[PDB]
Amino acid sequence: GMTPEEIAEAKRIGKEVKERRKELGLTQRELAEKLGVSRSTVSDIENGRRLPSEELLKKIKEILGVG
DNA sequence: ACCTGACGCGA
DNA sequence: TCGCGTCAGG
DNA sequence: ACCTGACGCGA
DNA sequence: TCGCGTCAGG
Repeated sequence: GMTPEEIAEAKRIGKEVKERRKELGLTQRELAEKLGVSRSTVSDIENGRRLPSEELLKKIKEILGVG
């Protein structure tokens, strides 16, 4: 499974993503359109259940500024 | 949150 | 190839 | 104030 | 997709 530190980063990114999405008044569906991914994938990261892959980490910082 | 098709990697 | 875990959209 | 169709998000 | 909570007009 994931390393204890991997879990931590999961929670970190997701919490940051959610907070930046509320400031941009975005829905998960809308943010997923921006991030070029599924709305379910948004909730997955947003709940620290899965670390973003390489393609999405690049987009997360591009769209939200979180890296 | 759970069901399922598909990719990543080997007590 | 065979087999579970995981990644992804629905 | 309550009934109901529809959107937001996952102990 | 499935399922409750909530948002909205009636």
